[PDB]
Amino acid sequence: NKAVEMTVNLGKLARKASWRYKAPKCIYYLKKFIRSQFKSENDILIAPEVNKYIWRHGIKNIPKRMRIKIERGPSNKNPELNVFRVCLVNVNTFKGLQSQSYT
Amino acid sequence: TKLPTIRRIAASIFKCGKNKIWFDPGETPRLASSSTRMQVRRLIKDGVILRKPNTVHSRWRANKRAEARKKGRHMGIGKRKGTKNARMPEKRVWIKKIRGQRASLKEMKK
Amino acid sequence: SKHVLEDRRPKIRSTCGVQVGTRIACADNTGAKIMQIIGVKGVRGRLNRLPAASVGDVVLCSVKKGRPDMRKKIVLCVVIRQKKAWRRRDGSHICFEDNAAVVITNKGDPKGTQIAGPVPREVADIWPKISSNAPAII
Amino acid sequence: SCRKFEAPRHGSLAYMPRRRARSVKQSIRAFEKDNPEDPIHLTAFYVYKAGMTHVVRNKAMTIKEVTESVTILEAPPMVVFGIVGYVNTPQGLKINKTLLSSHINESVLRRFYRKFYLSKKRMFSSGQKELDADILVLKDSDVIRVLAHTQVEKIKSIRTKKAHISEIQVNGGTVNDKVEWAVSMLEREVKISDVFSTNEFVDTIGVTKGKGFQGVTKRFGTRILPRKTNKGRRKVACIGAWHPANVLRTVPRAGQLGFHRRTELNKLIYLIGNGKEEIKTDFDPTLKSINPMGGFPHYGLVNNDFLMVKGGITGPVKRVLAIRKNLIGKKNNENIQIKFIDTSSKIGSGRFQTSEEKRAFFG
Amino acid sequence: VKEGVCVYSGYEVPKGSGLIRVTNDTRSFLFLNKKVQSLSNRKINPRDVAWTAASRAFHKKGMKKV
RNA sequence: ACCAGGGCUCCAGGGCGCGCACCCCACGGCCAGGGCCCACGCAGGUUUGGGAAUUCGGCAAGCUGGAUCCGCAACCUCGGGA
RNA sequence: GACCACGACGCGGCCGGGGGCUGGUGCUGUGCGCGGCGAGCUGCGAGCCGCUGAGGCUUCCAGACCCCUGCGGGGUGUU
Ligand SMILES: [Mg+2]
Ligand SMILES: [Mg+2]
Ligand SMILES: [Mg+2]
Ligand SMILES: [Mg+2]
Ligand SMILES: [Mg+2]
Ligand SMILES: [Mg+2]
Ligand SMILES: [Mg+2]
Ligand SMILES: [Mg+2]
Ligand SMILES: [Mg+2]
Ligand SMILES: [Mg+2]
Repeated sequence: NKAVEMTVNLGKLARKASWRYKAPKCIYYLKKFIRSQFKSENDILIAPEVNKYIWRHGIKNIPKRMRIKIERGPSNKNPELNVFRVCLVNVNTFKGLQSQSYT
Repeated sequence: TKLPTIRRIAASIFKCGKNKIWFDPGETPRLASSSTRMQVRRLIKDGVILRKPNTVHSRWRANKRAEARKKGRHMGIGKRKGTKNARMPEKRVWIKKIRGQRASLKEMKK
Repeated sequence: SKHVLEDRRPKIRSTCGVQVGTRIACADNTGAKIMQIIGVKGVRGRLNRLPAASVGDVVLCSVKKGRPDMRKKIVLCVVIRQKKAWRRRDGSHICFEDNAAVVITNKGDPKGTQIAGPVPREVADIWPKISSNAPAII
Repeated sequence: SCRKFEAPRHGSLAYMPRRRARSVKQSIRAFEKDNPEDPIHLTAFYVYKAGMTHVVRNKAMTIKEVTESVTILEAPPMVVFGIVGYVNTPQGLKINKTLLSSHINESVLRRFYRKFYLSKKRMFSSGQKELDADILVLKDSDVIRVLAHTQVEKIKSIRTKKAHISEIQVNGGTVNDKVEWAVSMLEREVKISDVFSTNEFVDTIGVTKGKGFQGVTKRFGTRILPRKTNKGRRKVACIGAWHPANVLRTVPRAGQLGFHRRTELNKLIYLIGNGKEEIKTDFDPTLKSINPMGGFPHYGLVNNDFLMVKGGITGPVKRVLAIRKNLIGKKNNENIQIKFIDTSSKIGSGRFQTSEEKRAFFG
Repeated sequence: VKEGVCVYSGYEVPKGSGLIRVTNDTRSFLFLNKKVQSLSNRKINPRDVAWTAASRAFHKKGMKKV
């Protein structure tokens, strides 16, 4: 049960999104990115602070980078099944930040 | 079924719009049990139901533009879209002129 | 056929900037000021394609304004300048400020005795008699 | 009745039906005419498209400086690992004998598998007592071709270890000496400089850039209908007469454009060099790689032997490309003297030739 | 082998790039690209455009000497 | 028909501006699949050079555009034209 | 992804990949912030200057750096 803290480029994840709907498709491409990164089919719980960060400048002007933190854990609904919780990491700059993992 | 009923009850109590009403998200089973205005007033008193403030429409930029216009800042040729008579009525100028001259002429006569 | 060019010259392939219908300046002192292109000498013709010319190409023109003995007359001229930038043979690109042509005779000699404005090396290579009447060759 | 104004046909019927190519690697459909008084030499090679630049060369006629687009085909040496012999049959050519080497490596047997990672690699488990019997029947052949594969891992920008196998005709004299050369060259690399040389014309065989399903205006260059046109302007309007009561195959219809096999003739080799060594010309005294600043766009850097070919080459970069000698005997009378090679950045429009030239500009 | 120096930016123009605009005064000006040409058509002084060599010479941030 | 239609009357706060025009905000009220975007569309931008050669025809598109100051012809029913 | 409407096609599936980050290469044109000029006005002040060819961006290229990371199902041949 690690906790991966990493920078995602929401520009690069949503290049194939429409400019008109960059924000909701960014949620789609992020959850598709988490599943390909950790090869799993557990649900991704996007924290509302993450979703508020993406829609910060409306639907077209998504921020380029975004530091997140992924917590594998059991589901509060059903503890039989694990789940991903993407939580937002507030950072002042992205220059030089390395992706890390810890428990 | 139940919580939009409370929202218009709390709106008629507050005399505001239903969209200006915030329910406590932790307190929905107490909200779903209450059904009378006496109970919804108790939820307002307990703070479960709040009236949100109105959305900010500040007049800072309008007042900053107004006092700048009083100095004459945005009064140039390129900032006029109505005619001279539309922007300042030629009749209103004459009436202000001739009534001032008529008043002081009488005040000389007295 | 009414306006023959008795000795036809080589053409230099470049981006054709003028066409039939292009109003061009007249650079020499023949008394013509603005001419409109009637046809281009040598053009085989394709379906729906307007015949287009580049610098050094022989062009038929009706003098749209100028001296009264010169106006409303079909004339032979050679395109000497072009607003469209064209790639030279060395691969650089050169653009002139206007579209200009110079009235020539049927033997290929210029009618005017001087040319206002410059000509490029393309007009100098094909028409040494034309570029002699110009001030500078660029 | 007759059409009012005549015009040429839109697009060649020589390339219709415009279908997709069956493969990405194209086999040589025709090698040059084998001359027995010629020395023994290979006739084709398989290269990979890296990118384009332009060179500057002196075009003697007085000397006039001209610049010309070239393209750079990275050519790691090809390993000859088999021989194929042919006989002239009244039905055509027939496989006389196929002789493989005892060694077939992981690159070239990646080609024989669809999913290699899940494979057990048991192809070509394969005796050397039958070599002399297989060489002897191979000496009875009429046409000798070697089986050569490319070394795709040497490029490393193309994420492909799976090799491209092809037959290359051994042209020279006395079929005895053809296979004696060919058994000498088994499991040996053949350089691009051994096959071709500079200022000689070659034919390039490749597959074009795929464009997908395209309409008739891109596929054939038919005229866009006027602005008033209901039901669409990028069409052919009349697709046929009443009689014959079918549509002819000569009518431009919408379909697949690109990813077609193309053979382009008389592509002149300007330079044969290596991607590691730095080129210097007589007129430009700077040692620089053939790789431009920032690498070749969508390719990378050339680290193997490269082929500089005048003009454009069929297909996108990183695609395999067959190159053969021309089937007619066409030599270049001109001698190409390359004055300058533009190694400026093709990302954007770079103005520096080297990164040292950029670092000197900014301090 | 370069084309020359740009008349506006002062940059070195590679061979094959640039445009030689001739202005009917028998004067030829070599411009580097279309960005430079658009500034020159708008009659913008190259000292106003901060990245050109004319402005860095004007602001004296261009260099240090030997 | 939970139909982009039609159907009498009343009530619009702030900014811009001549304007209860447009546009933005407030009040009040709202938000009804997924993925990928080939061709051809429908709707909308931009197209070097040429500039009506297109076409039955400048259709469509484009140019002009508010205001201030200046200047304003033939003609005319003397008012206009403007 | 070099192919592609969908199929198909091309590469690869831990000797692997993806993403970060750094460098390269470009584009834009000198960021926010702090501190000197600034027409004048009785401290305000558009703009300018310096730090700052800065900052933003880079979908292309490189990496010897950081992090993550699975191995399920279907079918058919041979003996
Ligand atoms: Mg009045
Ligand atoms: Mg026609
Ligand atoms: Mg119609
Ligand atoms: Mg490029
Ligand atoms: Mg209002
Ligand atoms: Mg145009
Ligand atoms: Mg017309
Ligand atoms: Mg017509
Ligand atoms: Mg007409
Ligand atoms: Mg109209």
